[PDB]
Amino acid sequence: AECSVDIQGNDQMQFNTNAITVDKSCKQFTVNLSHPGNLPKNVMGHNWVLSTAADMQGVVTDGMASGLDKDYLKPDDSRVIAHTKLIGSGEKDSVTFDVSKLKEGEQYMFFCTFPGHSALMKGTLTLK
Ligand SMILES: [Zn+2]
Repeated sequence: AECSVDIQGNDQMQFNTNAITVDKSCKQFTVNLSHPGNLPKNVMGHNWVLSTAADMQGVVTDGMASGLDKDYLKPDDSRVIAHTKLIGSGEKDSVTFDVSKLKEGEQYMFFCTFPGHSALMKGTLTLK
């Protein structure tokens, strides 16, 4: 929609989009995450995490190492540009970040860091 996107994470470990475009005129960009379904956070948790395509693996490995209680994200990880909390079904969370944190010609990825989900739950984010 205008400088924002609503995205869903379901019980089959799927996001309903796999490509996000952010227009350079946006001062800010907002992602609104929801989780349709019935499974709880500890079985099917999903968060929306954004980093460069280069940093994603490091973010995923260290996130797995943080624990459920840490939302499977390394606290104050410098490589995460923006992220929601980890949510279960029926829950909701949003994040607004400044678009100046992204630069032209850099590849970005969004993904879920919940153990085992990033292999299937990821997509690209692009500044146009
Ligand atoms: Zn997930």
